[PDB]
Amino acid sequence: KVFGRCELAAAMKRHGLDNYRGYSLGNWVCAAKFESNFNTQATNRNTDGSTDYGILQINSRWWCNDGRTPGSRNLCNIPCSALLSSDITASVNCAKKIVSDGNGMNAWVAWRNRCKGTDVQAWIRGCRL
Ligand SMILES: [Cl-]
Ligand code: NA
Repeated sequence: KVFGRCELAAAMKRHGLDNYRGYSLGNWVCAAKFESNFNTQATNRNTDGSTDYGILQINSRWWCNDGRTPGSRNLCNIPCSALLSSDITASVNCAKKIVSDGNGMNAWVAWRNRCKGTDVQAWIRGCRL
């Protein structure tokens, strides 16, 4: 599923992301835009052999099991394919674990490089929330 900007904002808000660990909704929408272009089916392979999955590009090195990343952990306790669903519940629940691990949203490279320190409220402007 390819989300619309406001459709995703509303989905994330419903799932408890707004101001989660101090990160306003705009941060999450901005991260999703630049990680996956709002596409739940996005995958990208990393140099180390791990793969990033879904709307928030969650890494199989630490967070999910894809059966092909030797010596990796499965901290969210889910198959990586679950992160590709049109239902974002699994991705959000896992993101909550990631953002709580001490490094905040810096875990997401595109958030650090393209959202951090910008006017992120612009990403939810106009939306009915
Ligand atoms: Cl933080
Ligand atoms: Na893994």
